[PDB]
Amino acid sequence: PHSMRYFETAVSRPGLEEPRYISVGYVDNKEFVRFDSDAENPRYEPRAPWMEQEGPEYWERETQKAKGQEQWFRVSLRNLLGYYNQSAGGSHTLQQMSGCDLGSDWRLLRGYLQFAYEGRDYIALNEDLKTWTAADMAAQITRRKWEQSGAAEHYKAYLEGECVEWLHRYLKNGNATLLRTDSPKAHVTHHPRSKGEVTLRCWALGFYPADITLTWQLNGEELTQDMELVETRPAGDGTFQKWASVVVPLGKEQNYTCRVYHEGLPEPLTLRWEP
Amino acid sequence: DMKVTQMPRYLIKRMGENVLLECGQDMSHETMYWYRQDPGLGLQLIYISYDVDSNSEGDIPKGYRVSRKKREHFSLILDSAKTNQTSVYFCASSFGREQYFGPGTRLTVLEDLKNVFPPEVAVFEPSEAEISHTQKATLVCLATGFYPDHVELSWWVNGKEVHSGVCTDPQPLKEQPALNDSRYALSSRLRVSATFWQNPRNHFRCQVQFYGLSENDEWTQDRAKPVTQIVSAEAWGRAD
Amino acid sequence: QKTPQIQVYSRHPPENGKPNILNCYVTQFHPPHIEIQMLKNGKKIPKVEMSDMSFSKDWSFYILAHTEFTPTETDTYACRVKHDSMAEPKTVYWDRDM
Amino acid sequence: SSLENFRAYV
Amino acid sequence: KTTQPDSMESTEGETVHLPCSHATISGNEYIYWYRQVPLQGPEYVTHGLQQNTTNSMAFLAIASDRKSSTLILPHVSLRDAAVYHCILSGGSNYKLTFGKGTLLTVTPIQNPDPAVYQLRDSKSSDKSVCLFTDFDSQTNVSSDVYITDKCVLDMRSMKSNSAVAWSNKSDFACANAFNNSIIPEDTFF
Repeated sequence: PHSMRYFETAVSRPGLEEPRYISVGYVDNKEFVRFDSDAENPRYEPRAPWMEQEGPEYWERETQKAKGQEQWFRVSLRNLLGYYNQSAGGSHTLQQMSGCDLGSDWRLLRGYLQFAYEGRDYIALNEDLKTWTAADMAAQITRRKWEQSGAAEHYKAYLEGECVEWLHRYLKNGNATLLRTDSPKAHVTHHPRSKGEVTLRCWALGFYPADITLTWQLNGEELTQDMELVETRPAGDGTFQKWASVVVPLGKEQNYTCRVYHEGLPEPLTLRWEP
Repeated sequence: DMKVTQMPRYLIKRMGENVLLECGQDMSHETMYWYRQDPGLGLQLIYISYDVDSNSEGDIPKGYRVSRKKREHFSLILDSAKTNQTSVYFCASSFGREQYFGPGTRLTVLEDLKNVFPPEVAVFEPSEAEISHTQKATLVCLATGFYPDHVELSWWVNGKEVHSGVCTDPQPLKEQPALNDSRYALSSRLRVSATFWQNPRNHFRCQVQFYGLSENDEWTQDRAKPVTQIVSAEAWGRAD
Repeated sequence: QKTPQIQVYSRHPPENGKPNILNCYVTQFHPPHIEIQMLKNGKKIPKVEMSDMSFSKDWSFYILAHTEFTPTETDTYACRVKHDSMAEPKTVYWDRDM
Repeated sequence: SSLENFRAYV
Repeated sequence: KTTQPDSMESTEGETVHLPCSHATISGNEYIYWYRQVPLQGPEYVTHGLQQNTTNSMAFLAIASDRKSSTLILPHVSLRDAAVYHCILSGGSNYKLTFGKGTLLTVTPIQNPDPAVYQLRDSKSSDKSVCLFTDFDSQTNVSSDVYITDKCVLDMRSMKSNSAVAWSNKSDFACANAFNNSIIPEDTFF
């Protein structure tokens, strides 16, 4: 339920010599901070409204840690070239996800730490925060290194300690934004294709967050083994939108129902085709 | 397996000159260090290279600059040498665990090379008494008058280097504490079963290598230029 | 490498004659570096903003490309993505019904 | 506050 | 940072304890122990975060809830004499600052047996040299005289202590150093 994440990305680029580091931090699936090297004056910016209050002694704090990460990836990126015998001066990507999950009780539930290289998985910190999982043979090099160097301890001390301690604080303020939501505004549309056949598309606009569900049905019976559904798309206004469709014989429109399920809704939205 | 080495182990140079100390690992550790420690204090960090052209200051950056063009190497530069920059320098490397230090380079920055001297050396035969009192015989070497303390004293029996039953002074003592540039002295003992020294076939040689000046070192003085050399002193066994 | 799943659409229902926003939502693509273009009748639309780079739990990247437009029963808009994983630009034409 | 990776690189 | 006692006495066999008070610890920071024998450069001994690590050589014991720690050195030998440093190294930082640690001296054993012998150089000349030997555990050594600190040598066969002295003056012999002071007074001319 209550989780904090940090997605990091370092991307090598042709001739540029220096990679582009981008650190994005999430709180309950909601971005609240972001760092980017390319920026005019590279540093952490508050991506959320409730972060504006944080003192400068915190922004000069993070950016200094970000600058530190940036170099770590820079070095780690050169090491990989060796492992895979990739040549220098080229585009390669190294990503990292890390954060902590909390249960109903605001004690730590699970810790997260995993690296990826070139899209693929590389090495990950297991659920016990003691051992490592190595994807390909190269990662077994990194693991052996991190084993004999006692790397796990450092990450566990964070996930459990500092990580959690700060998520609480981010929830002492976030619990005034990540609670309010916008509701869907569904409406079926009628489109004709092929002789004696029409597609009925059930739209749903203006909802937040993106998590939602659309259902078609025949005479009341659940239908999904035949429907066409498109992934949730961002409206671009802070809200999202989605729709599903069905192909049905002409003159049989009113037979179908379209129920819409969303968080910020008191009760499912049953819809039908109008004149 | 885990060795770190530094060339010019000993080095003397005149004030104002360009000093260049080197250090290699041949294990391609990402990060390397330059430390110095004077007989007085302890280790202070000069520079730390995280990787090639990534170098950061440290504690005593003033007076030094560094160059990391390969992981394996890491050179320390003194543009204008200074008298007080006459410390001992340690190079190091790490991959994430602990740091792996080198052997140390002894750099003496002299204001005037006329203070430099090779060591006069002599061996002393065992006391007739000790051989009948404790049944053993102790030889004593004495490296006298030399500067600076760039000396390594060794024992050689019949041609073989011997660390068995050998003891050498840790700190060379000053023959005149008052003077600021006090000239040095050193000693070492070699204890051997009395029966052994009673044979005039054995060869006892006390060797002490000096690390002084070299080629490019210009020298005007009338006394032979005090360059790196191996002053020695010998002594044959006595059955008398 | 993963081929970019493209989806062209509008923010508000297409009212041909009334202002709106055309969106180009690219997802499930890798590597990050991607070239996206907005088109009208076969020409590059200028002034086209883009969402800041960000990826999901499966390492795949996603980004939104939007620009102001006004739909007509003649103006056929489209989105064109050039990515490392494709032989050449992927053109996806607009469809008001979808 | 974000994570500050372990000194040991990849 | 850390803090350690300047000195620390010990003897050939005794198991040594080396304190290291270190409150105000980030918990994100480890604790390392380096040993630096005179002449040589610092070399690694052991480290730990919590619990109680250990090596083939020494035992590291971190106090409960940090704030302090202790290094244990089992049946120590002479070669285990040096200056042991206790540094705090952040898990995300390669920098570690050395203090001056703890100078550990390790006294051997074997019964003393003062003697003091006089020797001449093989090139039989005028220069003479006095040799003070076997003054186990007795610091002193209090003009133009030259006296070196006690040098402990471990004869591989059968212990053994010694020190050298001279004064250039080819005339005299043990004239100053050793003068109605310590020792049985009965030397050997």
